[PDB]
Amino acid sequence: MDCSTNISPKQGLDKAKYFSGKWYVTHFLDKDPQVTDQYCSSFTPRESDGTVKEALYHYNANKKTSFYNIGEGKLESSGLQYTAKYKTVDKKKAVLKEADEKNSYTLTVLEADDSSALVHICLREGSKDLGDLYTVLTHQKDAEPSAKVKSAVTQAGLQLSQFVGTKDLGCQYDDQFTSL
Ligand code: HEM
Repeated sequence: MDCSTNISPKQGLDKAKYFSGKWYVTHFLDKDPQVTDQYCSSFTPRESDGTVKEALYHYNANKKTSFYNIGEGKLESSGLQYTAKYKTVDKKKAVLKEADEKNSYTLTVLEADDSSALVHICLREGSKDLGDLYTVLTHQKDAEPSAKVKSAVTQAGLQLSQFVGTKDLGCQYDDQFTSL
C-alpha cells in the first residue's frame, strides 16, 4: 500500500505557526491495516532560511520501547512541505547511526494555527512506503485540537472518528529531549 500521490500542502500557511515549539501527536490515522503497534510521538521542528531540522521521538505503546531521530531537509518552494533524511540518535542527541540515504520522509502541512496542526507523513525505507500517516498535533499533551484543525481533517477526506487518540494509550514521553 503506497502513500497517496494526491497530497498537497495548504497555501498561505504561516510557517511560523508550524515551526514553533514542540508538537505532540494527539490523534493519528494510518491507512495500512496490517499494522498492530500503536505509537505516541512528539517532535520539535525548526526552520532557518529554507532548511528544516527537527528532533523526533517515538514511543511504541505495545512494545514499551522508544526511539529518537533527527531529521533534516529543505522546504519546497511551493508550500509548507519537506522531504527529510534522518539519523538515529540517543536521548542525549548523540548520533547512533548516520542517515541512510535510501530512506526519507515527506511531511506535508495541511493546517496550522497557534494551538494545533494537521500533517501528512509519507515514510519511505528504500523501495518500500509505510503508507499514509495523518497526525493531528497540539502543543499541549492531551489537549483538543482547534476547530480549524478539526475542519482540515474533514476537508482532507477523513473522519476524525477513525483516528487513534493517543491520550489513552499510556504514553511515556521524553519532554527533556523535545524542549528547545
Ligand atoms: C503517532 C504518530 C506516529 C506513528 C503511529 C508512527 C508510526 C511509525 C512506525 C510504525 C514506524 C516504524 C517503521 C519501521 O518499522 O521501519 C515509524 C518510524 C518512523 N517515523 Fe513515525 N509515526 C508517528 C509519527 C511520526 C512523525 C510525526 C514523524 C516525523 C515528523 C515520523 C517519522 C518517522 C521516522 C523518521 C521513522 C524511522 C525511524 C528510524 O528508522 O529510526 N513519525 N513511525
